[PDB]
Parts: sequence; structure tokens; C-alpha cells
Amino acid sequence: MRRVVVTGLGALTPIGVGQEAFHKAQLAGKSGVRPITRFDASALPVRIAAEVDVDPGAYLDRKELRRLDRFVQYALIAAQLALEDAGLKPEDLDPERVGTLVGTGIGGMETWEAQSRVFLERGPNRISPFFIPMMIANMASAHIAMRYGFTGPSSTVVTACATGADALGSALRMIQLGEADLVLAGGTEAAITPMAIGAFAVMRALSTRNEEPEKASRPFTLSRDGFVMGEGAGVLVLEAYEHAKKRGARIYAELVGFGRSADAHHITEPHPEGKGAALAMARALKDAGIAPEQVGYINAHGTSTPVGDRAEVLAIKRVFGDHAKRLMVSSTKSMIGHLLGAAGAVEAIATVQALYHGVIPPTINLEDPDPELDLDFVPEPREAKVDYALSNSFAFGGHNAVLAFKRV
Amino acid sequence: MRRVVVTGLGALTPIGVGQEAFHKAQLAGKSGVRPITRFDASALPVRIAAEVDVDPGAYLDRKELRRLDRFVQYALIAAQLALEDAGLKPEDLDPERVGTLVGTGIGGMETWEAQSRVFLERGPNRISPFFIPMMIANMASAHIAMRYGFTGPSSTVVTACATGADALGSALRMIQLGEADLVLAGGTEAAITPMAIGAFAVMRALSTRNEEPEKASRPFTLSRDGFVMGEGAGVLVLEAYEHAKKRGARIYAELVGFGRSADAHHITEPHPEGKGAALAMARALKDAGIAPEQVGYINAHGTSTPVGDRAEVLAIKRVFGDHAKRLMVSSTKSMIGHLLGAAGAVEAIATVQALYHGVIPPTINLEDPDPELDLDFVPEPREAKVDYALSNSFAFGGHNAVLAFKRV
Ligand SMILES: [Mg+2]
Repeated sequence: MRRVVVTGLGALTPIGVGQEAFHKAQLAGKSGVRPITRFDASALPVRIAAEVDVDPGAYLDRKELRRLDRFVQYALIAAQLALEDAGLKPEDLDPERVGTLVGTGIGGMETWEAQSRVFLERGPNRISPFFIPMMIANMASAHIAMRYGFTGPSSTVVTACATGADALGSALRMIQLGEADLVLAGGTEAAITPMAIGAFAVMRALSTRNEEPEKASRPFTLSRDGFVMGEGAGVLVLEAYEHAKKRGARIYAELVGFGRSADAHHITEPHPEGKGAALAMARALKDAGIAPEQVGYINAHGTSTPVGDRAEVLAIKRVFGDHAKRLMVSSTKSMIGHLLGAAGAVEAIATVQALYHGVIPPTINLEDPDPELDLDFVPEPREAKVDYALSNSFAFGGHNAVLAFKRV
Repeated sequence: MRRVVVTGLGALTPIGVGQEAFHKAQLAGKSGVRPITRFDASALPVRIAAEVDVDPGAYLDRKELRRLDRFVQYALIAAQLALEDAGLKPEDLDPERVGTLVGTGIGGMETWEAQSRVFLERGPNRISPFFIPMMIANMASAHIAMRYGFTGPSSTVVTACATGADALGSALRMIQLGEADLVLAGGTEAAITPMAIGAFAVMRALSTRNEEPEKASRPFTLSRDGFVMGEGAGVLVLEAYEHAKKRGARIYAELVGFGRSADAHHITEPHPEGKGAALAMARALKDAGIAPEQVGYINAHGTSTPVGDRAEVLAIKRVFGDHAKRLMVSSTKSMIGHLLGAAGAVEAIATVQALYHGVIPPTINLEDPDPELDLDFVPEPREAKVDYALSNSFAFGGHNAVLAFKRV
């Protein structure tokens, strides 16, 4: 078929706006978790989150913003940053050969609260005629395609936590299959709202360490008690190798493998033994044509949950056996929390950055490491030149998506 | 790349539960549009819809129905119907080699209404712990996987009206790439609620011919005044040819092409000349390795909208030219309305049935043809064997997805 390489990184995260800011912040071990300021969460049991600080008006026409939900606002910003980072201009690209695939897990959460309120106080005939267009998941992809005139395939995947990776792997296929030569792919999420944090709180899936926001998300530690909700977006420029070299593009790495599986276990609980995750990682290795021992880094899913963090480690030890002990594993979520639908995309960015820069991002807050999970979780940034790395995403529902990256 | 064929059809529609009941209804030109009975619609400007009559308790365990949103229930029923129609028992397959891919355009609409009300009236701490697991779009695929223990890839597409086709096209790629040998793919939608119908009504997307429910959906006619919301699900068994042949599957048709594009034009307004629609159709044919001259039937998106229907006819004339006058075109929506996220899946089932049975389904209500739209819209069921057929889906947001089927 064709090789597919990453040539643009558009990162909008809780610890940095822009791919470079994100990388420097990772190396510093910065935390993007803080008391919630987006709205008054005093009445809630969870009052912390990884909020993004960005001026949309600095990227989009402030006049149009009013008809764009925050999740679409983040996707457009990340896509612009991505194109800029790739050194492209819509005009210098054949619009028919450019696809778009930015997924989301929830979509227009703020719009849902605003309009559902209208619906209740004034009736169904007072709902805004922009409700549907602002809230549905496919509007991130659609808006990006419309803004730049990209007429290549425009799709959207919604698989909760596996969204970002599923979307990237699906774009990988799109280019390998010849349906497009370049694709802006990734994920966006804007669910830091009363109803969403409330919902995840009543589900007991979130950390309640309101007293120490920056220390709440602590994956693989003995005191881990649930994840922290983050927000943001990750849009990467995927490109056929030939198209990249022909324009002299800076290549960050090559996307060589895509593996997926299903736990087929429970609605919100992952398989305690990581049987699904093990299967998805094994499929990513097979798809990329490499052996377990050729991998030197794994950007874990590690959301900081008792059952989940362990299921992953057990799955890693199962797939890498004797090699697991030689692996380096770190969780970006320790710093930016869980970006849900955007998680897989932004983490793919971090994973590509570690290969390109030759430095492995740390898993902060690893103060009380759990002895049952004997893997190297990189408590501090480490200079290392790996050839292959995996990016894991094991979502609610049982959707497992793994990406394999190769150092170019 | 292995050939992929359709070996099972699970249809849950407004005019028939079961692919067979659905086909007989089609040829009888039955209408599934009636006054809304799901809820009291007296305060709405649109009080009709294509409702499905089925008892989930006949397929699923009534105790677990309390925690399943209607869209998930519909997907399970269709999935069960598809496996039975394919002559398959969950244990007659390699669980790891079966994938799941059922999309939806909105997901848990009823759950959103009930829980947004709780949130607003009782507070974010009164929200049900099942809200998130019941409403997120990916739960149709997850639940089907959990029910049968299918551990192959489990993904979900959410691209408005293009959802059904996008999913099937994606499932096709899944099998062609070897990520699975069999996939239960399609779409589901359960959006007949006060908020949804009200939101589409304010957007002026729906017909208001409440006085003659059965005549409201009249695609390509002069007096068309918008679409009629439908509901249900379509789940098909896509299988690698050899896997099917070896087991003695009954093959309805072969899925040979999949084309996609984006209008990159307007949030809800379809490109006036059908530019995106035409590109998608051309792409599906090229993927199929066929030319416009070889197509004999097109299952139109044909929603019964003023701008929409004309745009599609325009795109058909552009891609097929003089052959456009020899082509047979029909809209399943004339009978079952617009199943939104399930539209393309249920219409793919109809297209496959047309090729397998050698009978072309009609477009009812063709009382006042639009002199501008002068193609053969098959007013009466017509016997005819065709070798190739297309099924179109051009959605809000500009997402265009087209499938191409081959007679066996
Ligand atoms: Mg009327």
C-alpha cells in the first residue's frame, strides 16, 4: 500500500496550547489539574479538573463562535495548529485528497445543558434551530472540512476513551487504502460541565482528592482513586510518505500499526485481567509487523483507577513477558488528566513527540508506587532512543484501540 | 483483498420487523407513517412519524431493559435478527474474528431527555449512575459485543444521515484488511421524542402534512415539504467470501464499493448542485472497479426535501449523464421515512434484497412528479435483474457516503 507518516501536531491541552508548549510542559512534569473555574462546582463531590486556557477569538471569528459548541471550537483550534505545525496551506493541497476525521466521546455537552433548559422552560418550539448542528458529534469533522474546503472523506468515530486512537487508526486506513493522501485526524472533548462531572461523580469513577488537585491523578500508585476529567483536543496531520517527501515535510514519525479488540465484558468495568487490552496490543504489533521485544515505550491508558491501572499492567506483562521488565511506561494522564474523546489523540501526540525528541515523558505523582505492578513507570523524564512505541486506549464499553509508532 | 458478501439481514423497521416482513411490505408499497403514539405530540407542529412496533421483551431479558436506551435495544433486536437470518449461532464462530460496527446519529435521546430533566429539577447529584453508559453512541456496538462475546474490533461511526453507509463501508474495510472475518454492522436510531422532533421542526427539516400521515413522505414530488422522522435499526452480516462459502451461507449480494466525500459547504444546507453527492457516487464506482454505464439501480437518499431531492437528482445526472435516463431510482423513505442514523443500513438491506430477489422496490406517493426531477422513480414494484446498484446517503454537515452492491 503506502507508508503513512505524522507531519503535523495540533495540541490543545490543560498544560499547554500548541504542540511545543505541550512537550516542554511534559518534560517539566507540569500538572493541568486545578479547582474548577469553568463553572461553580461547589455543590459537587468532585470539584477539580484539567481545564484549558485559550482565547478562541484568537483563532476563529468571534462572531461565528456563538454558533460553535466548545468541542467544535477546540477541534478547529487544534486543526489550525496542526496545519500550521505541518507547514501547509489548504491552497497548496488538493482539497479532494484531504480527509477529516476528528472524533469525540460526548459532543456538545454545554449545548445539551443550555437547550435542554430551554426545552423545559419554554417548550420544544423554542429550542434553537442550531441545537442539532451544534451538538452532534460529526460537526467537528464537518466544520474542519467546511473551513478549509477539504472534500475528501469526512467521518466521525465515537468510542468513548478509545475515540482518539480509533479515529487516527481509521485515518491510517483511509490513506493506506488510497481514499485520501492527507488527513486531519484526532479527537476533541469539552465535557467540563455540571451534568457531566456530576454523572461521572455519581458513577464513582472520579477522584475525590479536592484538597490536592495536582496530586489527584496518580496512576499506578497505591492511593489511586479514580480519574480526573480533562478537556482539549488533539489533531494530527497524517500523510502518505510519498506526499510528505515530495514537499520536503518534517516527519515526526511513522504510524505503522493499528490494533483493536473488544472486552465484551461489562458496560463500564474493564476486564480485570486486561484480556481485551492484551488482544488489542497484540494486534497492533502484528499489524505493524514487529515483535514484542522491538517496543521500548508504551504510552499507557493509565487513568488512575484500581481495576483499570492493574488490568493494563497485567495485559502488558502478558504480551511482553520477559520484555515487559525492559519497557518504559508512562501516563500522560498524570499531568493532563483524562481527556475522554480527546485522550487518544493528545496521547498519540505525546507518544510521537517522545520518539522524535528522544526523551520519554514522565508519570508524575508516582510517590507511592504499587509493588504489584512492577513496571518502569518513568517517574522522571528520560533520554532514550526507542525505535517503536505503543499508545494504549481501553474505553468504557470495552472498546480497545492501540497505535504503534515507529521512529523515523 | 478478500471479497465481502452480505449473508444476513436484520431489519427492524416502521413497516416490518424482520427482513422478510420488510420486503413484502416494500413491494406492497406500505406506509409506516402515522400519528405519533410514542408521546403526546399535540403541542408540536409535526405530529406524525414512522414508528416501529416491536416488543424488546421478545428478544432481550425484560429486567435488563430498564438500563438500556431504546437505540441500544433496537440494535440488539436487529443484531439478533441478522444472526438468525445468517443461520449463525454465537458459538459457530471464532469470537476473536467477529467485529461489531453499529452506528447511530444521536444515541440515547430518551436517556438525555429523562436525565437532563433530573439534572435541572433535582441537581447534578441526583443524576442516574446509568446515564453515561446508557446514552453514549458507542453502546450499541458494545452491547452487541457483550451479548455474544465478540472480541473482534468494536467501533462506532456517528455521521448523521450517512451513518448507516459509513458503518457498512467501514466494516467492509475491516474485513478486506483482515481485521475480522465477519462483522455485524449497520445503524440504529431512536429519536422520536418531544425534544428531537421539536428541534428538527424549528430547523424546518420536517414535513407538516399531519392531515395525511401516509402521504407526507413523497420524494421527488412537487409538493414535497420535508422529511418524516423514522426510527429502527438495520444490522447486516458482512462476511469474507471464503468464510461464507465454506460454511454454506446464503449470499444476498457482494459489497464491492464504498465512496465518501464532504460538501464542505454548509452546516445543514446540502450543496445545491449535488457536487459532494456526485463525487461520492463516482468514488464508490471506482472503488468497485466499475463504470457509470454498468449501474442499473440506485436506492436514493431521497428524503422528500425541496432542496435535498433536487440536489441528488442533479448529482445523479452529472455522474451518469445519458445513462441517468435508463437508471431505476427509488426511495425507501417514501415508505419508512428517514431513519436518520439507521437510514443507510436499512436502505442497504433494501438494495441487497432488490438484487437478490430481482425486484426493484417502488417510491410511493408519486402523485405529482416534479418536471424538474425527471428520472424513473419506480412508482410501481418492477421485476428486473440488475448486476450493480448504489445506495446513497447525503447528510446534514455535508457527509456523503455511497455503497455499491453486486448481484450474485
Ligand atoms: Mg402542513
